[PDB]
Amino acid sequence: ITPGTNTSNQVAVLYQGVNCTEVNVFQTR
Amino acid sequence: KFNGLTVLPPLLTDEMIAQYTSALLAGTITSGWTFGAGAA
Ligand SMILES: *[C@@H]1O[C@H](CO)[C@@H](O)[C@H](O)[C@H]1NC(C)=O
Ligand SMILES: *[C@@H]1O[C@H](CO)[C@@H](O)[C@H](O)[C@H]1NC(C)=O
Repeated sequence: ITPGTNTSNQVAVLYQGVNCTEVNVFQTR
Repeated sequence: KFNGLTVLPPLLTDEMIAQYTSALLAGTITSGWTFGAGAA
């Protein structure tokens, strides 16, 4: 998932609390 | 789980929902109908 143009690029990878170790970086609920 | 099914979280957590029902209660108990129509 991504945000817009001035709000430039920066993406979410949509896990059910499963870790970011599969992929600044911020683990999220 | 192998099947591509997912369950996304709600935007407001149960903690945030309980803070809204708390604000609705505290407005109702201290200020009557007034907080529905203006300042409390
Ligand atoms: C950036 O923000 C301005 C605000 O006026 C908007 O017009 C514009 O469409 C936005 N995006 C880009 C690519 O400039
Ligand atoms: C995965 O994330 C949880 C918190 O969401 C953490 O307790 C756990 O140690 C992490 N495991 C690994 C292998 O990164």
